[PDB]
Amino acid sequence: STENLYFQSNADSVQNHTFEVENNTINGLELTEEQVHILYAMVLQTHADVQLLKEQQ
Amino acid sequence: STENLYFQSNADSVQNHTFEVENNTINGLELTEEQVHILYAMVLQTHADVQLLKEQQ
Amino acid sequence: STENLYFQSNADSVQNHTFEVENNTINGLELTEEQVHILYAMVLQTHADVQLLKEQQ
Amino acid sequence: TQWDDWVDKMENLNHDILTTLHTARNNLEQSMITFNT
Amino acid sequence: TQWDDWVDKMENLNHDILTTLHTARNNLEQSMITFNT
Amino acid sequence: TQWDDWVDKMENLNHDILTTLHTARNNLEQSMITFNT
Repeated sequence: STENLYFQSNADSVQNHTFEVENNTINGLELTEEQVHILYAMVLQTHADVQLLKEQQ
Repeated sequence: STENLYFQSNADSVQNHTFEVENNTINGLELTEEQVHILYAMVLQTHADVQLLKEQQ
Repeated sequence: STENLYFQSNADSVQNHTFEVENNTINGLELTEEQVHILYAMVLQTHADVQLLKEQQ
Repeated sequence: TQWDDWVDKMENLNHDILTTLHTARNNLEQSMITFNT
Repeated sequence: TQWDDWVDKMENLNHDILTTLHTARNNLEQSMITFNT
Repeated sequence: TQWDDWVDKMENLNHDILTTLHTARNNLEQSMITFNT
């Protein structure tokens, strides 16, 4: 059953790498979201500094 | 035809959840992009405030 | 073998469009990451400007 | 203010992305389990 | 200026992401329709 | 400082995303090659 067994193995391999691509992509999205949270924090902090400067003027 | 019918049902289920993962991931990307647009706006606005401050100095 | 050939063609088409969705999504992530790098640069530059302003006060 | 509205939009998007990633992962887990039936 | 170039890069990326998401969704819709043939 | 820690976190995430995209693409390339066997 070599041929069939091999091609079933390939089909399973394609499916599993697809699961892996999806996992990688969801993880990538999660990482960009973490960077966005940091940028958001930096931006809020800079805004507070700027507001103080505007008052001090 | 129970066995075969069941496993065809599973194959369809795997395919459909794959469509759903892809839909979720595209939607997630679209959401991060919306946050990026907001951050970009906040950053541009802060830059304008900072420029005025530099002139006022 | 028309029926079978057609449905094998459809199966291949589904698989290939899946590869394309994955490629599009990875590319999209890569693009958002590039925007994040730019925002990060803009934010760092604005912070430096703000720091100078705080010293000048 | 325009700044307050951006903030409110940002918070709502934080929540939508959290739910969206959770759904994506749950759908991925379902497909793997089904595939390994 | 460096700031103007960042702005120009940001605008071009906004456009590329729009096209990329549209293509992703179109490819997804094609695969679903084909699968449901 | 809080600012320095944000910077350090940002740098580490830049690296993780680079590796993650490289892995995603490598897995995609593997699945295509296997499928076209």
